[PDB]
Amino acid sequence: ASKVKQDMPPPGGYGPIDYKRNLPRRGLSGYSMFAVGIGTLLFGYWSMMKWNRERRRLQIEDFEARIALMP
Amino acid sequence: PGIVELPTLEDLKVQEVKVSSSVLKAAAHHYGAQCDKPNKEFMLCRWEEKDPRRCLE
Repeated sequence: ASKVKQDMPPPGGYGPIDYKRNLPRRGLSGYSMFAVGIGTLLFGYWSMMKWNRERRRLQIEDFEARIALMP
Repeated sequence: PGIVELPTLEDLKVQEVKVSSSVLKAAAHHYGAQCDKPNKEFMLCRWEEKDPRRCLE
């Protein structure tokens, strides 16, 4: 003869439940990304310039060794 | 059309330089600096005569 016991919601109420779309912005601006890309390209160009000039000098040296040995 | 003149096998003998390619490459710059005159004489003979039988000496 005890009290009625049934599955029921708790005293007061259940906590609020989220349902709305949540997609944060989470990114840099286009200007920053373009600037970083162009800077990387320029740095690579200058490094390649130095290395290619050094390689040209090395090729000239090897060709001169061949010229010395040819006769 | 005529016979081809060839040097005898005795005329083609000489003391041989028998070092490998790496030794020659290592010494090439100084060799071209030091032995320039006979090499240039031989190359001039070779490019003017157009015949290897005329530049043996």
